[PDB]
Amino acid sequence: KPLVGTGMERAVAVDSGVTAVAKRGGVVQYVDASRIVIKVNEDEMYPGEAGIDIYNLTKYTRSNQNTCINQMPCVSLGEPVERGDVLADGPSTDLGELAL
Amino acid sequence: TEFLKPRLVDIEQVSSTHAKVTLEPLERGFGHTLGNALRRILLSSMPGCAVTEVEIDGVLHEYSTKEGVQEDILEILLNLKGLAVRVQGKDEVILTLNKSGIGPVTAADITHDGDVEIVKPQHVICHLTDENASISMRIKVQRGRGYVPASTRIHSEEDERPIGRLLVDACYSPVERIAYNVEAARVEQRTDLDKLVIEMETNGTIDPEEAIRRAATILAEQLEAFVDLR
Amino acid sequence: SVTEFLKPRLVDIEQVSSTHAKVTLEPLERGFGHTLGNALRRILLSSMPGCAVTEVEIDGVLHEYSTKEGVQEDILEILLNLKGLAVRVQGKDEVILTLNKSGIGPVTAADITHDGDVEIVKPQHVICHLTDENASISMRIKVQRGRGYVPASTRRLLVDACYSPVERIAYNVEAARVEQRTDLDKLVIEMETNGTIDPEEAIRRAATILAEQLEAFVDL
Amino acid sequence: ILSPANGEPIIVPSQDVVLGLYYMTRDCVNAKGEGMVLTGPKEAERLYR
Amino acid sequence: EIKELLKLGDLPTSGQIRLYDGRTGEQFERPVTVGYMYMLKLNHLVDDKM
Repeated sequence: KPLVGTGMERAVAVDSGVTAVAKRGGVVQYVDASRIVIKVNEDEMYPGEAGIDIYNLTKYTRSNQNTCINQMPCVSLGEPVERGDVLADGPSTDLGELAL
Repeated sequence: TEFLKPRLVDIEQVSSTHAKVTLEPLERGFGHTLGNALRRILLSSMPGCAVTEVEIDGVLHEYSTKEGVQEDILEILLNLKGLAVRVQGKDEVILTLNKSGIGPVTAADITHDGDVEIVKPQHVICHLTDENASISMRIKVQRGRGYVPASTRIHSEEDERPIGRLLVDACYSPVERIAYNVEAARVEQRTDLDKLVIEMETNGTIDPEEAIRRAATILAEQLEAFVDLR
Repeated sequence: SVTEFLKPRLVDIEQVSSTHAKVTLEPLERGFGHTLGNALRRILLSSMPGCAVTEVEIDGVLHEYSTKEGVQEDILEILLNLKGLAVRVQGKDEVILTLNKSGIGPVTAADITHDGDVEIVKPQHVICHLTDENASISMRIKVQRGRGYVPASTRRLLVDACYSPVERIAYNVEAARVEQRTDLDKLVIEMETNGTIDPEEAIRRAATILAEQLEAFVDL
Repeated sequence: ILSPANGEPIIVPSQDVVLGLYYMTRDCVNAKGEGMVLTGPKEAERLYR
Repeated sequence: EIKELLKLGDLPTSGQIRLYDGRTGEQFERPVTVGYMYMLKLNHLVDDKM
């Protein structure tokens, strides 16, 4: 992260596509180095067979300038997350902050 | 003329890491000379021990992700760069590691090889997050003197490898920072004598007494090359 | 192979004058140029044993800002000439010398009375000039053992004292090569003494001083 | 050394050397060792070190 | 406000610290400015040009 930054890097790092954002709020149920499985809160379940969510993070692969796009988890196991919050730090991000 | 010689007084240690060592008798000018000379020699070249090669069961190449493990393999290598290991009688030791269960794999979980001891047993490596998770690796700790990157050793081998090895560049320097001061010494009927205070922070591997004696041994060898001039 | 290092295999001692010298050393470990250069530089400046002149008194004048007839120089000029008077002294600690001459011409260094063990190294050093045959100069000067360089402000006329027999040292660190290693230091000492000693011996005396400083830590 | 467009040296010392030489050769009316006396330039160097 | 935040820590107000020298061990005479600046690395790498 940068020490001296304007109050803007969170909206830039979220509103782009390089990070993964939880669509519904709930409890972290499984985190590997590759993927994140989230149990959904029961208030946010439409009543027909909602269940869980699965995010498959993108691993080491090619970008157009031959740099290495990467994703990593930033939540711990059994931790609560909320709708609209970050889960996967992409490239040059840090906890939902743009960090070049 | 008829000048004094230093001695070695009061090795205080504030913590496990950092000490300050005091040299009580000094002449007028020699405080800064010995302070800067020992600061340079201790920062540059000391015997250290660090991790060179890592082999993990079930990982072909680095840039992969073992299942169950929270970090990548790359972050496990960047964690094992920072491992404080004192080797007492050898030059290369193959430590092992085996762990299962949910929890952090801590460096205390290394199978105790005996003569090798671990300075800091609270250092984290990875975090296993599953019942059916099991990390099992073989770590190579080697003794060296400077700073050697990966590719120099890569083209120094040139002959063969198996695939599962990962090379990790070493960091053979046990000290981290050194600051010295020169203060007014107190020897009877005399006011123009000085005193060194050397404050050094290491990684916990090496005793400060041995450090100062070995630095003075190196400087003595260089000036023994000087004295016999032509 | 941890403990051993590269020890130097030197090239030359190129000397220009009988008191000018240049010494080269190669190769040294990467970063051992400046430690040895700084150590020898700071020892040869700040602390050497040497004999120099501390005080002078003129029989005619007992004040600094004054004058005397017959002298094309001044009292200030003749004190600056008496700083650079280079003398070696045998086992005494300090001793007075007297100077006395009448006549016209350059009063030089060999004019001074011999006084036994006291030996002047430069008998052609020009002290003052007398222009009148009636004018005659006579003075008292004190040589004294000392340990470096002392200004007059921390100090019968007070003279600056230059005990240290060096006059110039400057060191350089430049690239040198062992065929597979990339960068090793190469050290160049350049040095001027005053003439009380040849320049080669001053280096080995300073190195002897620093090894005897480390004597209480070499022991393993 | 001289330029073909006009007879002026093209080896003018640039910005950083200018700052160094300008900082060396100045004066200030009260400092260490003011008003003493010297033998050569090399004794002035030995006083600076 | 930068002055007061530097006053909350034990740092000097002027933003200038005495700095020593690695080679000689002497002192740099005037105080210099030290701080933490955030820097980038651009992709004009030398092993795409030589």
